[PDB]
Amino acid sequence: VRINVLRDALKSICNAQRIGKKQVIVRPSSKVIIEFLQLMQKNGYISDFAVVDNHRSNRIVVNLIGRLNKAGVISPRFDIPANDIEKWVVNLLPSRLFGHIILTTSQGIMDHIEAQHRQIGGKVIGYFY
Amino acid sequence: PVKRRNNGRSKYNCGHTNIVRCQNCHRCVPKDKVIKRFTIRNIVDNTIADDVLNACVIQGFAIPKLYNKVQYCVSCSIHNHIVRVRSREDRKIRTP
Amino acid sequence: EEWHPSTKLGRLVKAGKIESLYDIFKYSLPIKETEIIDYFFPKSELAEEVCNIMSVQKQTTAGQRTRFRAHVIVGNRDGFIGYGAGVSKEVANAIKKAAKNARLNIVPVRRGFWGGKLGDPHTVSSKLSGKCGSVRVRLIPAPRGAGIVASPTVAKVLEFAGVSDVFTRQSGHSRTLMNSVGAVYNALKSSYSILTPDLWKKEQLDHVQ
Amino acid sequence: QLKEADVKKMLVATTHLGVRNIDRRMQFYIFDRQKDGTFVFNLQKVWAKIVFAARILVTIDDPAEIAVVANRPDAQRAILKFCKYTHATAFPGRFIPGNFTNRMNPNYCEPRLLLVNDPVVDRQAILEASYVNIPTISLCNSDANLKFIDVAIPCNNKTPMSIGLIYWLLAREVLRLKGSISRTEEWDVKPDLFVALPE
Amino acid sequence: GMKNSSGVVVDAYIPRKCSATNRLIGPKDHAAVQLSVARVNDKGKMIENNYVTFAFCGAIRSRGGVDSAFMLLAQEHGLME
RNA sequence: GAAGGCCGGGGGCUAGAAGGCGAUCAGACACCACCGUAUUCCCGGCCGUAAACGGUGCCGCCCCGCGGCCGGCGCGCGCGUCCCGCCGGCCGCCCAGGGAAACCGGGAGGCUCCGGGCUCUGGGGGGAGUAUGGCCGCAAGGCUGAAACUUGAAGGCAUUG
RNA sequence: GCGCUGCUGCAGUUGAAACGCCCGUAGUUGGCCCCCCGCCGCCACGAGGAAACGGGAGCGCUCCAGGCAGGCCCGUUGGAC
Ligand SMILES: [Mg+2]
Ligand SMILES: [Mg+2]
Ligand SMILES: [Mg+2]
Ligand SMILES: [Mg+2]
Ligand SMILES: [Mg+2]
Ligand SMILES: [Mg+2]
Ligand SMILES: [Mg+2]
Ligand SMILES: [Mg+2]
Ligand SMILES: [Zn+2]
Repeated sequence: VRINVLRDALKSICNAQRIGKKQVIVRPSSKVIIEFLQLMQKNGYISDFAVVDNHRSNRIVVNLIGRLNKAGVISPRFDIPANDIEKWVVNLLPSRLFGHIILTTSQGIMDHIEAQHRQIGGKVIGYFY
Repeated sequence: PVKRRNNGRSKYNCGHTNIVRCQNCHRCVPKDKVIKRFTIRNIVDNTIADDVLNACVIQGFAIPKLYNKVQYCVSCSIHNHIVRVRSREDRKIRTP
Repeated sequence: EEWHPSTKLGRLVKAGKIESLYDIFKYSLPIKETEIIDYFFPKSELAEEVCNIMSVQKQTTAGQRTRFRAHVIVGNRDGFIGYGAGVSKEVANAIKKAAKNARLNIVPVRRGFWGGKLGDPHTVSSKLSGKCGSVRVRLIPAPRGAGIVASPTVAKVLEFAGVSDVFTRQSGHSRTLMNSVGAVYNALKSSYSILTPDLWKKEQLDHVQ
Repeated sequence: QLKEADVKKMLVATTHLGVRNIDRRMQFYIFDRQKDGTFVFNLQKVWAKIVFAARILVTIDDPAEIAVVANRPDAQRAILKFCKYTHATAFPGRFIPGNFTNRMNPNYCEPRLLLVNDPVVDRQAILEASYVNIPTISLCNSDANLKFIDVAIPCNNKTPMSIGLIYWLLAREVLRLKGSISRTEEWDVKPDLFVALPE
Repeated sequence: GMKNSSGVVVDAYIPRKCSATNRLIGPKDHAAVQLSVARVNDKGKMIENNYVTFAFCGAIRSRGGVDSAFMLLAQEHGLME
């Protein structure tokens, strides 16, 4: 059965980008997907998207502009100490200069740089670059 | 390794198929793996048909035929030149 | 006698119309003449090494027929590396063919900084991977002063390519030299085809060339 | 734009007619399928494609670097006339592999543009072109494979009437763009020449 | 454009980005090509010698679809309707 | 839960383990010819194994293109069991991609750029699916399942002769 | 060494390895949605509680392995954390 909506959405997006399309559809419209897409948009990877209501798990449309190379999830949400982030950074991202790791905290959804600035930790959702 | 995608038979959407017997050795073979040819021929061969017609009395008498189905196993078909061993590229051709 | 170019690129190179090899790489033109690379390297700055020499046999009606295969690399220790192979009945001609082929194909190696940006680049831009046969290679950026953490054979390639600090990981049957060198070569070749955000800037094309 | 003389020449040339089969990459150029099964193209779309291709061709300064390949015995005359009046190059007949990558071949050249009448008979050269950074333009029927095809011209490529007309129109347009012939006056050359005349 | 601590660039050269997929073109992408399209005078029939230039990567070319991408690009940069 | 096999009753034409007999052979108690018991068929009940194979676990998402067949539905017309689509199923070829390769491509893809959920199995070759225990079974046997000792290769796909 | 015990991070068509198939309990896993209330986990800070070892500030046992000294006009000389 369907479980991780975010994983299916990200996989569809990456497959569409690989053949250089411009528009995609994603059945689920969860809040977590919305925040993930908001962070992607603000950082400049996917530009625009819209949510299409239907009373039955609304659909969402997104636009592509290249740039994005990879994006995934971590299926069991680990717990990330505020001081234990460099190991995950090195293990997951290609370089320390660019890339964004998404953590969900008591202060909301943010990136590993922001949490490192506030010296707090939490749970990890995914990554992209 | 695998030599043929069909595994040497025509078996789709089933588990078991009825069996038959080879006509020259009487071996038991699955119906989807045996080699089949349909033939139609005259009872009297072609050289004596004219003599048969001249000796016949009925006017417009038509020579009756023979309708038979021959079934052979893999070993006997090869030994009697019913099929030929083909090259690796030519195994994928499916015309008569 | 003299070098009579057999190609439009060769003629343009003989003339002083083209001024840098980077001016060639930017448009992905195939190279067929070995004279083109010495013109840009008049003083023979490029190095050379012979990684391996193996003998291959073919069974025949009467005994065996033997042959020799050789692998060669070349680089100037500054962002340029090439790999090539050659096979012949005699060792020396095989080596000459391998050297010619290695010189023929050449690629630039992109380099970057680990954390602090001070001075010239000292390591690879980011994570790079290559695949040839069963062997896989991973190149990881490293801090300054870390040296080259790799086997002697791979370290030779990274030295001839002009790197100073890097971590490496290997997998598969690494005892097969050709495929290890090929995997590292492919990883290095991929370096300049990897998009990074600083290259997101939108540049209009140029009609000339 | 499209003029009555051109459309009438086309419909009497059976240029708008295609083939029973269709491809998902060529449905934009289709207007309707006849009851029998034959597909029908759009004349406006093909005319616009011809104009665009003519622009791309004239963008090349030296016409001698433009390649024309036609293994079809029907097109030989049209391609020869095309190169004669357009000062281009011809490779009629069999295409020797290595004509673009093997510098020791007697007929070795470094073209900048390649023209084809049908990939199925000429896609052997298309691969060669892909090896040497060469854009390609082709005449494509209703069903075709776009493998290294950059620009396609939807039209029938079997009947001589169709082939000669298309080449003649392309020559006319490129000449007009170059500035030799103004649009108002009809071109001195007739399409009947490009068509192979038996005996 | 990778800058140093002083903001000076240090990258050897900036390669090309495909006009359609915004993807980098490698030094060995031998199937990558670049074209140009002519601009036309107000009277027409004549060319101003200003050519808008495009480049498509090898992967998209093998995948097909270059034609439609070219059409949309032209309509974006040209009133070719 | 195939076939074979077992217990108790029926029935008894074909073929046919065992057995016998004639050839062939150096020998031939085997291949070939002939006769022929159990069995093969029915009822009730045990056994619980097969190359029980797609040698590919179940649920779920995205995915180049072409074509055939089966069932149901709908659309259009010039009404033909026409052609244009939808769902589900069985198939063939194949671009990318993957792989040691043969090859897969309705995944063996989206994976060293290496994290959707659940279950089971394996860790060089022999000894050995053996010994000793336990359970099931009328029995034949099935499930579970070592060690000592020995050994430097055994294997997979492909190339030339 | 060993990504040959694999959580990170193995393999399971052909090399060793998907139970013959179905049902099914413990067990594991479970679509979307409510703007602020209580509870569990979770993250951060804090208290409290032995030193040595380990990390680590300062001190030229002639250096060092070490030790907590030592200088004159020493933070209340110091031995912090
Ligand atoms: Mg065999
Ligand atoms: Mg079966
Ligand atoms: Mg039985
Ligand atoms: Mg099995
Ligand atoms: Mg893994
Ligand atoms: Mg193992
Ligand atoms: Mg063992
Ligand atoms: Mg096995
Ligand atoms: Zn028989």
